[PDB]
Amino acid sequence: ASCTFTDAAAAIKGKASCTSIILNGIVVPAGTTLDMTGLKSGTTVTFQGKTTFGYKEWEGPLISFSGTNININGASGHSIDCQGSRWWDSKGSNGGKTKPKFFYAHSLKSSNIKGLNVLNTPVQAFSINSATTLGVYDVIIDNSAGDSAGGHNTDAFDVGSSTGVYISGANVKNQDDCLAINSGTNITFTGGTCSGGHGLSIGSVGGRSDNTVKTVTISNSKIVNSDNGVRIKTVSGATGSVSGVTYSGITLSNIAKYGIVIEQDYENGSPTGTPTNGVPITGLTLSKITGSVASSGTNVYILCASGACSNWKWSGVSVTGGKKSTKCSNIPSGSGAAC
Ligand SMILES: *[C@@H]1O[C@H](CO)[C@@H](O[C@@H]2O[C@H](CO)[C@@H](O[C@@H]3O[C@H](CO[C@H]4O[C@H](CO[C@H]5O[C@H](CO)[C@@H](O)[C@H](O)[C@@H]5O)[C@@H](O)[C@H](O)[C@@H]4O)[C@@H](O)[C@H](O[C@H]4O[C@H](CO)[C@@H](O)[C@H](O)[C@@H]4O)[C@@H]3O)[C@H](O)[C@H]2NC(C)=O)[C@H](O)[C@H]1NC(C)=O
Repeated sequence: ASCTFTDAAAAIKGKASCTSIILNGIVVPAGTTLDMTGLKSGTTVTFQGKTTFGYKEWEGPLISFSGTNININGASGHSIDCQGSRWWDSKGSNGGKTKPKFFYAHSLKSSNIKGLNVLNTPVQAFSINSATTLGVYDVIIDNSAGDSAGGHNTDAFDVGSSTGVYISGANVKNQDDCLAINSGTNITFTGGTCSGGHGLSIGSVGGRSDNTVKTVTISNSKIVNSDNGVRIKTVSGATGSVSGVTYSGITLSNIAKYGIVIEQDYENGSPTGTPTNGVPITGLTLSKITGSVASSGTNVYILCASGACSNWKWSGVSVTGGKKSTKCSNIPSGSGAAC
């Protein structure tokens, strides 16, 4: 590589002069970002050894990348260990200590992240925002320690205001969404394994600067020991759009709350029981969605406002083991969808 750094400030000072960078065993000073924004176009950046971070109660990000034609890779043996248990307090980003976001994959164009091995994020892991064609391959996010040490709001991939995001072969163990797409166009999640969290989610959609989800493929993935399997949420009273979404080849195991949940009634982060019509869900395909829900959970819950869900196609959906909801509303007729 042009440049190998074991020091965070040296790396930040020198980055734009390096065509290839190795970040080797960096201890990132407490309360600071490993700031890899503004890279020279075409730069490759490789993590080696164990990256760690000083402790401070602050908002992060711990790491930040931006640029065009950037490749962000992990070397054999590397890890990025945030030692999140230092912050974890069962309250996540909703109270207790101020806890830093981990990785800002922001303003990355025609770029790729491959093979990053991430452990113990304080709260959310990857924030993907203002990205234009970004591959995210074979990323491992292991927040399993958080199950018994107070992990909360440890989402793996949060996506907004982005296009052409392609997440492939992710392996996630956490306590919140495996995926949350709040907005974006041409977003893929495929070949993934999601354990311990809240499933593969669209939304909540609405009430943000960007409320459009269009052309999404979430496929060939396993969801295990999670609250939800397939999830789409839209915000009560909001305007937006969820269209051209396909979930296919999704296996579910021991889902606690909902195998499939689609509801248009989110207000301040909680369902109201009353759906609203300003964020229509159209062109929704579910194909080959199979598996088990806990007896105390619910197989399928569809809570559409009148006229607000249409052009759905569901086939090979076999979700069993939980209760059958008596509360579903306005399911697209003839779609094959059923609670
Ligand atoms: C919706 O989102 C998706 C996901 O982001 C968008 O799909 C992505 O689009 C981008 C372009 O914007 C693609 O990047 C390009 O990929 C081209 C093809 O790459 C692959 O093929 C290469 C060649 O394959 C063969 O050769 C190799 C040996 O060379 C063999 O080993 C192999 O078996 C094949 O026989 C592979 O080498 C490579 O690893 C990929 O598998 C590239 O050719 C292209 O590179 C061009 O530009 C580069 C400058 O950045 C330059 O270096 C190159 O020379 C070349 O000019 C570029 O990387 C993504 O691959 C693609 N991702 C996926 C998953 O599809 C999609 O476009 C978007 N939809 C819309 C409507 O926008």
